[PDB]
Amino acid sequence: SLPDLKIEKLDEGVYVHTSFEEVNGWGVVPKHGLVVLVNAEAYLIDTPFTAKDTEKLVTWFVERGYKIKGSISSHFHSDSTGGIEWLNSRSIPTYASELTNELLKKDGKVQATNSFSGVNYWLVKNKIEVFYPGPGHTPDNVVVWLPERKILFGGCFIKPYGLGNLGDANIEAWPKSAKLLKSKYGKAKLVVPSHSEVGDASLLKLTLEQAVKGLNESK
Ligand SMILES: O=C(O)[C@H]1CS[C@@H]2CS[C@@H](CS)N12
Ligand SMILES: O=C(O)[C@H]1CS[C@@H]2CS[C@@H](CS)N12
Ligand SMILES: [Zn+2]
Ligand SMILES: [Zn+2]
Repeated sequence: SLPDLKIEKLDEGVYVHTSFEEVNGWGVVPKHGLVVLVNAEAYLIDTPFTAKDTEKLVTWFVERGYKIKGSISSHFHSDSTGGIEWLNSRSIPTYASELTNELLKKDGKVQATNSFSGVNYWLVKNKIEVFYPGPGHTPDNVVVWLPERKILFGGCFIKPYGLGNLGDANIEAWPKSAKLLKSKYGKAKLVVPSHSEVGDASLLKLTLEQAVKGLNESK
């Protein structure tokens, strides 16, 4: 059977949640997201694959005295949005970019209740920032920046050992978007990818290199 949901401290007021799903043609896929604590309030950065793991994640932090103020999804794939329907049914505010919500809608999936558009957005002013580097892994991928800890959640945009599933990717744009990502957050202390281990700012370098190499290889 599949591994249980994992919750691990990464830094002060910052936890990594890891959930697991069997995906056809991929085998068992790990997915990392974060839980960010601001005072006594918690923010989900990406939901687990399932409502079950989302519920478990929420209860773990609620049982420890944290109010769940919201979740934000970094792109539309279920690995980031799987728990939105369950969160909505609990009246926990869900966030996604306008484009992410359009893509959820187009696929007949439940949308987040709050949307944002533009290159930058503060989910929490001075604490949790959202940034759109451009198309890459998907047209809508965004990253999440924690300035106080210098932690960058790169999600499925960060792909140091190969680009992974290209079904919705924009291979033409990814090098440019990754370049933009590298400049803005080159000083990242920690970078958290969706499907591999936490690294440092070099993960931005490797992603850029992998993207460049993928576009060339496609020609
Ligand atoms: O709101 C929507 O876009 C569609 C897709 S998923 C969401 C909940 S059930 C369905 C209307 S019956 N509905
Ligand atoms: O993120 C990706 O590129 C691939 C690698 S593991 C998982 C299988 S399909 C896609 C959903 S985010 N994803
Ligand atoms: Zn994805
Ligand atoms: Zn992914």
